[PDB]
Amino acid sequence: SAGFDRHITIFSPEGRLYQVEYAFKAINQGGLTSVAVRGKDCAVIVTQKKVPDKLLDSSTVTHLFKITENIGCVMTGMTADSRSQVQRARYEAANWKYKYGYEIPVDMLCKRIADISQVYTQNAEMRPLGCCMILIGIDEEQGPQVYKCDPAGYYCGFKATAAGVKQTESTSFLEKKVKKKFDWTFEQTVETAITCLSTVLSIDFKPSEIEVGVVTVENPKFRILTEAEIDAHLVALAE
Amino acid sequence: RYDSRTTIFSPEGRLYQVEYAMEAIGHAGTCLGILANDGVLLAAERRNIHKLLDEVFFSEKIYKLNEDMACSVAGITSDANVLTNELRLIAQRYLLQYQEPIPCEQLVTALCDIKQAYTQFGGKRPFGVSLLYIGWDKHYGFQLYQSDPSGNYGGWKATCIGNNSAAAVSMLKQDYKEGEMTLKSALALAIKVLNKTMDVSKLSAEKVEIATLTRENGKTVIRVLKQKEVEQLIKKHEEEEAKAEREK
Amino acid sequence: YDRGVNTFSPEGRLFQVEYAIEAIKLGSTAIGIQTSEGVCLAVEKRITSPLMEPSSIEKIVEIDAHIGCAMSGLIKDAKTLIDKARVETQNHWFTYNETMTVESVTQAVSNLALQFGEEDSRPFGVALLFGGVDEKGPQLFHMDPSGTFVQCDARAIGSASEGAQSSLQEVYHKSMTLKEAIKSSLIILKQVMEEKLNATNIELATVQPGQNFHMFTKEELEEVIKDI
Amino acid sequence: TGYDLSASTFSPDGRVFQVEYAMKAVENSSTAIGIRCKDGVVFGVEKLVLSKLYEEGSNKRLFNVDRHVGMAVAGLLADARSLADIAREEASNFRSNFGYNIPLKHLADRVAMYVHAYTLYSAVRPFGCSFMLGSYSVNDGAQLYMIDPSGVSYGYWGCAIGKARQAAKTEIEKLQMKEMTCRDIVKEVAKIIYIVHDEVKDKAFELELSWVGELTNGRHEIVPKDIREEAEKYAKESLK
Amino acid sequence: NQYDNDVTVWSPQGRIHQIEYAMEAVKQGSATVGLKSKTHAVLVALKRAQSELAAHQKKILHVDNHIGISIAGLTADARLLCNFMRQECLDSRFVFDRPLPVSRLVSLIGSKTQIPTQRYGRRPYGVGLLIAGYDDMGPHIFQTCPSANYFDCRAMSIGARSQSARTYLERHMSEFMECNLNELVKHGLRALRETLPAEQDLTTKNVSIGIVGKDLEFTIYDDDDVSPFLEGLEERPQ
Amino acid sequence: SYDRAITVFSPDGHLFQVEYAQEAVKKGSTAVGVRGRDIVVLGVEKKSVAKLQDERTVRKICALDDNVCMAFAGLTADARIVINRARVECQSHRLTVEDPVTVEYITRYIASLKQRYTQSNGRRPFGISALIVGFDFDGTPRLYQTDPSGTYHAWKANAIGRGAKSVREFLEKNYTDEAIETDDLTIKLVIKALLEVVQSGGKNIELAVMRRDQSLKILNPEEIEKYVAEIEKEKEENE
Amino acid sequence: KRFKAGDREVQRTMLELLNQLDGFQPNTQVKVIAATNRVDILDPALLRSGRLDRKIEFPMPNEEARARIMQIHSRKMNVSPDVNYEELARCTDDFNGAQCKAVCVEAGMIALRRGATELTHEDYMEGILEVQAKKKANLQYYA
Amino acid sequence: GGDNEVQRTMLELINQLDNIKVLMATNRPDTLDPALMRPGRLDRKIEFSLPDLEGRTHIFKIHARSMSVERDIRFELLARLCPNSTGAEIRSVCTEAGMFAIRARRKIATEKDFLEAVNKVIKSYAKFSATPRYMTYN
Amino acid sequence: ERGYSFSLTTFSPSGKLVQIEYALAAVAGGAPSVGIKAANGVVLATEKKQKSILYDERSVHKVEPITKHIGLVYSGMGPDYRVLVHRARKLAQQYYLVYQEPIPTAQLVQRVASVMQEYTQSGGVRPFGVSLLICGWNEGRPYLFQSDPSGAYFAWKATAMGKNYVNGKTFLEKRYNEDLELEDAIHTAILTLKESFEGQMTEDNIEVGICNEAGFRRLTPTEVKDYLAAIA
Amino acid sequence: LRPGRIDRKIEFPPPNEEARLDILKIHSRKMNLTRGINLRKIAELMPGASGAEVKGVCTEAGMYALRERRVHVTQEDFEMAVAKVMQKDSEKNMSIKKLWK
Repeated sequence: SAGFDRHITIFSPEGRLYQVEYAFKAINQGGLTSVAVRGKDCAVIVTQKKVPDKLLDSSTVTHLFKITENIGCVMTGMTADSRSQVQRARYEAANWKYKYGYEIPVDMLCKRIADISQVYTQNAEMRPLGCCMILIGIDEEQGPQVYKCDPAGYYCGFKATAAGVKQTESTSFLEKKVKKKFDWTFEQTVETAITCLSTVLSIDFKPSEIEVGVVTVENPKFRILTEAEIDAHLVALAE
Repeated sequence: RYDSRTTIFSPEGRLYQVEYAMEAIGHAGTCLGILANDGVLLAAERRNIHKLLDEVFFSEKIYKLNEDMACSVAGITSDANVLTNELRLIAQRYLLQYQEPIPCEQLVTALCDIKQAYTQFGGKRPFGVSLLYIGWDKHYGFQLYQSDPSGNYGGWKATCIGNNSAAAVSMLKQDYKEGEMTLKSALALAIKVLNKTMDVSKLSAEKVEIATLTRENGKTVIRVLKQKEVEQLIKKHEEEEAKAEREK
Repeated sequence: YDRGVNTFSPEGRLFQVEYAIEAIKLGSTAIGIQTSEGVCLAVEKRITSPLMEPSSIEKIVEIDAHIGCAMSGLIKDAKTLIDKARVETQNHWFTYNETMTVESVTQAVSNLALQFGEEDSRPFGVALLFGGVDEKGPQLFHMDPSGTFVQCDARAIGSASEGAQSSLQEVYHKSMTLKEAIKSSLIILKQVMEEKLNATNIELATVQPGQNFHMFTKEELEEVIKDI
Repeated sequence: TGYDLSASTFSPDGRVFQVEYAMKAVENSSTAIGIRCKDGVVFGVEKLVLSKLYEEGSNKRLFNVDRHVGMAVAGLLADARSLADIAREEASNFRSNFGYNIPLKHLADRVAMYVHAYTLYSAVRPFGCSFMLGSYSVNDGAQLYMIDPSGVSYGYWGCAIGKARQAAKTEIEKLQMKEMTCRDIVKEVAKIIYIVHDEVKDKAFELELSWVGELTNGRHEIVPKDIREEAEKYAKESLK
Repeated sequence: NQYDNDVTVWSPQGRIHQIEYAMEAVKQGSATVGLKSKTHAVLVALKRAQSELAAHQKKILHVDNHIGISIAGLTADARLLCNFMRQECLDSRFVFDRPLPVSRLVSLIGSKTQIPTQRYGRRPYGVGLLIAGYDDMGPHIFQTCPSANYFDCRAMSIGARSQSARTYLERHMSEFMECNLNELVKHGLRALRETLPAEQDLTTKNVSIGIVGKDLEFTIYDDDDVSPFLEGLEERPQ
Repeated sequence: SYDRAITVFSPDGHLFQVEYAQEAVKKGSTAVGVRGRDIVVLGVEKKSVAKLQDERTVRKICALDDNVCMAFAGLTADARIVINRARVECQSHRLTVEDPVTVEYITRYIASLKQRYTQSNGRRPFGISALIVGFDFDGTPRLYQTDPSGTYHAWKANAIGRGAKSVREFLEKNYTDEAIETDDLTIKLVIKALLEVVQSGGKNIELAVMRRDQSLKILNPEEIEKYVAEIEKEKEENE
Repeated sequence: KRFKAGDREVQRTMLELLNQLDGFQPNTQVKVIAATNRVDILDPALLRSGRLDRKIEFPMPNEEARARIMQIHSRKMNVSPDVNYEELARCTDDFNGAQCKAVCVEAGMIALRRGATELTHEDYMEGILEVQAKKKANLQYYA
Repeated sequence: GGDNEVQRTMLELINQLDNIKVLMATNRPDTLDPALMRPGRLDRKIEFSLPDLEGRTHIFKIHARSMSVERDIRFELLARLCPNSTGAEIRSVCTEAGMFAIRARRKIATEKDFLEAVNKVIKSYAKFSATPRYMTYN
Repeated sequence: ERGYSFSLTTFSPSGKLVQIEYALAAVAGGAPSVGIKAANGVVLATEKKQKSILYDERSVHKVEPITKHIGLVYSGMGPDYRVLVHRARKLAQQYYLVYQEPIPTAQLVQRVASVMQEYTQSGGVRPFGVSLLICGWNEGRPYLFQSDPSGAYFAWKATAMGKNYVNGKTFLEKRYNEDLELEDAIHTAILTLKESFEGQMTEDNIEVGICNEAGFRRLTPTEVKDYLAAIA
Repeated sequence: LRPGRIDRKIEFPPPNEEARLDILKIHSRKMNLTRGINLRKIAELMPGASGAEVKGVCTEAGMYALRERRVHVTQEDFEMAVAKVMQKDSEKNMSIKKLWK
């Protein structure tokens, strides 16, 4: 099923853009997966921090990036294109705020980002960025929202989502969870994300192996919990 | 093979991409212009006559260019749309610049000049749409003009394009009338040829479109006939056909 | 490796300029000899039909009143390069108020020639012989589609370049006079010509320091060939 | 095959083959190492002299990006020089636009974006060199960054680039670069780079070192000759 | 294979085949030997004549009063690079009013020639330049290979059969520093003669020398002008 | 494989795309042009009437300026464009220089216009070779022939189109000074030149004659018929 | 590979060979080796555990390997002391060992043609040019 | 099939190959086995390219040594009219010159016949390169 | 036709632009959406069936407005639909800024199709692989137009693209009468998606937009649930 | 296809109305046709019916009597059999169908 493929602009006889298809299979090349889950009043993202050496500066290995004070994102895909998407999103958010006078809602953010990625899919100039954006942020009158938006340019709202090598397994487990409705408090949301990544990876999750980002309605600010806080959360998960 | 680009010359000197665009008009619709003094007409055909097609334009195949110019279309829909937009724009540019209507030929020359440019510069597919033109001017009066996707044009008294073009032109030549070509006879001939060039018989009024141009008090009224007059025209042709069977 | 002026062969050659050079062999023989007295320039006409005017075939053209020209190869490319030469030498006269050296005109023509793949087309499929007189004395310059310009005491281009050049090395020597150079060039041309030499089969042109006029040979070709 | 010719095409696996080819072109370069000290960063680069006819200190692989930034390229040297040029242009633009020396994190990010930008068009190619950036500031400590040809850039406490990547990583991990002041980590870098580069292959070689930190007062200039001679002498003493 | 048609593509073994092919263009040109002392920088070039009665091609070009080159490669690329050098030197002399140091010129050439080897639309500059110059930091000899990589060469020879010159230069490498004008020029001539085949010998028409010194500008010696350095040359053993 | 590009030289230095452009003229109708002492007559054969189309929009001989006319061959689509460009150019030259264009100058312009189309990729050559003939030279008649490549040549008489070889070969044997001594004889020369038509019908021959400081005069199909009858009567001598 | 045709005789030979490789167990002194220039056409049944196994991989020599190989096959010939085998390796690419010996042979032959005893570097260069049948022509457009 | 029979014959021949000297000639050397073309069986590969002008005159002289030609023939001129021509086509040109000199009853083949022989052996089957498209070279 | 299907600027020997046909096949493999024109107004319906319960069904809307009187629906590449809706809104606003009257449906569909044609005339840009159904209330008569990547805008009275579109058209011409009203147009539109929608019709799975006298508006889930309980 | 090998190149065009009526009469000679079955009308309902399709129409008209256990075929048995044999496959897509005006 190779197809025409070789040029992103060329439709297959069945009508599928094979080159855009391979961007998704390029997403999971990094060997890491990030899980986002939306609580009743907060959104949390947990990613894989696999430092395969003792010489790497662990401070700069982060897959979490702060685009704006109210919206944060996590990266799953090729690192260079993920950083480029971060840089483009920062410029887009700054332009929105400077042009319309208020901070960008998370939905418009990678509505614009997916719009940029979609032009790259049509015009045969830019190779599509092989990485997914998972965005969290407290927007007023709709509470927390989570948006996963792909290289192909499709964005949607997720009560919870995950992208990576273990994407199907994680989304299946969320399918299992969000259905037996319960009080999705902040601790419950963090617990759900931690259980997601642990169950899909079957890893005890030493505190240096993950990076969790939290955005809550009480303090609408993107925060990355330090090692001690995630250790306490992991302990509370244990009992 | 030498049809990869529209700017490639074959070893025999034939622009293969152009001729591919030319022969593709066989898939276009049937539109014909009959011989006529003091008037001239085009007779188009509606392939897509599905009942779920709401009709809003009544001129899907008939376009008016100037106040005294009308053209049909036969080719790709998008190409026909952009070509007729350029047609109207060029006609209005001439009207603005000279304060005089475009004299038929110079408008067709303008389209053919634009069209051939796509057949010379690379990266642009040749316009695969041929279109008749009717009109009146103070120079030669009523004229019928044949556009051709190669940018080649030509004056004509009776011609057709689209499906069954050869049969239509041969039948128009069979009864070809010079001089004695009154508008009623032209309409009768158009219906008579459309009866055969179209595979579906009985020539349903809703599936047949006639547009006529006549000089009335120096106004050049361009007419598209409604369902009632097309119905009475096909009725006239049917009554005439009944008499033709008396030979047996 | 031979489909563009941007590809290098594994042995390092641009296999497009070579093809342009091969187009010179498809032209007509042009012979030029540089002497102290002056510079001669003999060319085969290779007319195809008697109906064409002999003056229409522009094999020997004039860049200026002080240098002549000889062409071999494409007519269109050569005319394009010639219009550069006349305009360039006129511009040099306009700006510096002096006659351009034949070496400088050849440099400008080559500078145009070094643009087939050196912009931001195809190499000009024509070899050019530039004969004229300057401050340093009479000089003959030859250039090729690659733009490599060099001066030659006596050079032959076009068809029969190898044979005419080989037969010219033996006959030519430094202390040569213009009349003897003309006779020798005509002898070589007649030897390497397919058709019998006559007045209408060739044109001759000579450049001298003292007679920078008469950059052609009109009806006195008959006298020179009749004394062969 | 087929998915490999252009850098704008994704393989059926889902990877840019041209990028990986550029990466596996860097392994065909002489080893260059860099270890960040408590108050600075030190680079040790191996310069394999290809002929005795090259003058001493030729086609050097240590570059000065800015007043405080340093460059330790490894790969094909032409792209290395071009990358040094664009990085210096970016540093100059940042200095002229913001009024202060460009932070190492920001400079590395911008140079990574420039490098990553060449792995997206079929009209360009990924750069064939991998280099380490290093600088020290009293307000930012000491930083070291790898920017690989794909465009990724994260910090390394101690890293190596070239043929002997893993071979130098093994000998770097057995050092406590966290504590030892790099007055002697220059010495240790000479030692480590002398372990790599087996003498049987690659023939002769020449070693260049540069440092950033409190010792050089924020700058990156090459280490003085006197310290370099004793560092090389100490490196040669580890033959057994 | 198939990855040797464009510079933009990378070969599986991590090489760029177009430049490796551009490397081969230098060896097509005739051998040119360049060597510098502590006080002079002289390059000697082997000129070739296309025919017996055609003038030998100019091999040593003039860039500035304190920088000069010898070309080994494509003629068009050589002329373009020489024009770029002349423009850059004129701009520097106009704007800084100082003879631009040769190292900066070589770096600018590397930057300019690195552009074709990364963007499609232009072929690599298939010419090798021996850049000889005298700035305030002493004489220099650079070689700019078509791969946009330049080396600071104490002495170097590129071109056709140029290796026999390189092994001679590396053998007399140590004594090149403490050499006067005539001895250094004679060493260069000896190397160039080493490039020559056994039957051919350096005559006044096939050899060109260009020297730039402490109080001497870069001067072209051709025809009769090479003779003052040609006389006194020891005959090749045979 | 050296013939699918215009800027690619064949191993033997051939522009095969340029050569294939000269195939278009060889497929066009035969056009002959001979220059006389005072009447420069040019004629075209193979009218090929479709018996249903008016011939006004078929015209092939067109006057570029008041004192120059040109008949083409090959495909008409490029012929109309070169017609318009030549007309605009001669008017522009009359504007910038008070002296109107000469035949050689307009021929050079047409040749340069064609050459700039044959010089670069992505632009197909004008597939025509036009016979430039006119009396704008102010005393000396001249006739020229352009080529689709871009080469222009001056002939005492020429022949282009389907039948160029036969008409040219027959024209050499009967083009002499005595033939052109009379204007009527000059036009009769065109008459017998085009008499070697594909079918030699004699009614498909259209000849136009322009004289010194006169206007273009397309022969009506009564003077053309009269001249054909006169030529036949002269040809009746063979009996 | 496998495919009543006339190849049903060598097929029995190959199957008998396969039977004997699997008949004898390891730890005995009957170690076998096999060589082939095309394993693409080899039946994989031959390349199965108990049969040959341990496919040794023979690559085209790299630059240093090419220089070394060209050095070995010139020890019996009076090569000049000043021959840059490394430069020879740089100028010899995509060359197998057989060609890396043929270059030395052709260099010696060309030296004999020139009527010289010791082989200069230029002789080796002409051998490189002649081992691939290329002829070196001094093109005029380089200079 | 029987293809492997000649295949095994070739393999046995290679085995025999690798005082005996072996000669092989082919007009399509790209169809040969790379093992057979390696320089252990064929240590030398001589390329018979199209002769140059000087060699073309030599071939003309060899093939015209027995012909009844007039002693003024410009064989050097005839060589330039046969560009990219093999040594066999020159023999055909020499034969066809005498053919033309036999068609009209002349016992001496003059130079005019040789040009006519060239126009029909070489030019008539080299390419098209016809006059209407050859007015671009001059 | 076999090797010329790649380029969109190269005619096949039969003169078939195969790339446009492939884009249309991509259109035919999208989510089924139906619009029918009633004597009272125009109703458009589509199925926004997410791959999991994990999705926020109210996040992205398929039935979307351009102006106060025009709505859109699509069956195909959603990312391509977003740029299309953006350009359609820009074109409508540009017409409103110049003529000061709201865009008529015919003109808006003509310029949207012209935008579609812009991407099918040169190499390197892909045709908009979505087909758009457009409503309108203007000059007292409802409109329903379909625009395809080929740029050919039709005047559909009632149609349905996407998966099982042939069966959707088969359902029509059976229960579609010209003299219907809007209230039963909703029921017909919901019925049409019922023959293709694989699953229960839950209020966040079928999105309907009525384009009535007051203007086009996307139905809130409560009204959709009311109609869906009425039909079921 | 050159003459001397193929002198006559005889074309077999689809039968006309007066020919299709003939095909309907030779393939229904053994069929027990009723009274009032106008074979010309059925032929008029088959524009361009190949010629084997006429035999297929006759066979299917007989089949429509086989499933009813009869021996006679009525006019409706033929008219409902013409639509079966003479079935057509439409484009089934207006988007493709309106590619050409």
